[PDB]
Amino acid sequence: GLASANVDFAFSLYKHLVALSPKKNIFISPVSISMALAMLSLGTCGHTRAQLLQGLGFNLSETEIHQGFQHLHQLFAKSDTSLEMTMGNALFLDGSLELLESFSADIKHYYESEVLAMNFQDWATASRQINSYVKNKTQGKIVDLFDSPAILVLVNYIFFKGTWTQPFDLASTREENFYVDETTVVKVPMMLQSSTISYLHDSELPCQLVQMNYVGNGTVFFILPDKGKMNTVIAALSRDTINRWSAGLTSSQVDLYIPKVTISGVYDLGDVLEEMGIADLFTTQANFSRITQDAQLKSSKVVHKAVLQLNEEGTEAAGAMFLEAIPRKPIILRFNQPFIIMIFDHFTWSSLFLARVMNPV
Ligand SMILES: C[C@]12CCC(=O)C=C1CC[C@@H]1[C@@H]2[C@@H](O)C[C@@]2(C)[C@H]1CC[C@]2(O)C(=O)CO
Repeated sequence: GLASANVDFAFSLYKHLVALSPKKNIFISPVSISMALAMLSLGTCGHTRAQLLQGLGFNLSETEIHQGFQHLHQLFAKSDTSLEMTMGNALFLDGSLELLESFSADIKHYYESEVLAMNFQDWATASRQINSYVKNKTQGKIVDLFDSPAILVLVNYIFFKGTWTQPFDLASTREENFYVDETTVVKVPMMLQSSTISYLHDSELPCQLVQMNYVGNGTVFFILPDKGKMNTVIAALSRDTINRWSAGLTSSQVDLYIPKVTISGVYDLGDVLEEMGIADLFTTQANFSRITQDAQLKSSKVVHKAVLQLNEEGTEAAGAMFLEAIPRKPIILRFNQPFIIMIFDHFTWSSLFLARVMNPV
């Protein structure tokens, strides 16, 4: 099924990226990556198609996959007083190219994708056009997404605004030490609430964790590993671990200290995808025959960018992907050191956002 395959891709992508850049702040939107690459698969055939779908975790009909993302795209459109969420897709195309009927019909039906004309000869204008488009769609959260000129650009964006069901106490906020390294300490606004919170001191892993809900169906896990045990906890991240945590989490009195995190990241997913076995996309042997017949295309660059804001009232997260194609007693829990964030949807089981916070500033 889609829900199982998507979350397994989420953790594997996270793990591989963590290993590739071990000191960087990692904040990603796996569902964004899965939806963008699944939309791409509609334009692939042969060995490239099979390799992409298998890498995404799908047992190779294709219609089941795209109906699944159509389902997600619909449920992820919300605009209320305490909950706001949007998700979308777009295709930027040079005038020299024309999409095949079935491909453009499929991306518009299943992914509600806009197909927008573009002059790749003027890259300054082109990259300005795409950057502003993404900027507006994510409510100004994703700024300056754009690397090298390209005749086709595939885009996906996600914006999320959640409100804590248990908000942090504004008066309780103080500046605390956040210990980045053995030689690095930064000052950060540290939030505090003393509430009945779902808590688990893990006995099978060197970590302690809490679960908090947002107004609606959004939920978040904050995982604090024991000092120097970040990679032992990360390697264990799976469906079986999150299930056991969910079953283990018990209502407890917690003095919960989490910092006011404002982080961003830009990630070239080239090395990550090829580590996961998705390699044909980038080769001069790439099969992109269902996109267009006006040119044989390969992928030149795959980039993801995401931003995270945490405060006393809630969370504001946003993400964007682009693909360029060219011609072929209270328990004190203090998050004052590197920790893990997992934002999920209760309703669909979708991994919305994953984080490894090395430095909240
Ligand atoms: C593994 C699981 C069910 C099987 C599956 O294919 C996908 C997932 C990933 C997300 C998990 C989910 C369930 O376990 C319920 C979880 C933990 C959910 C995230 C939040 C959740 O809904 C709860 O926290 C339950 O209250």
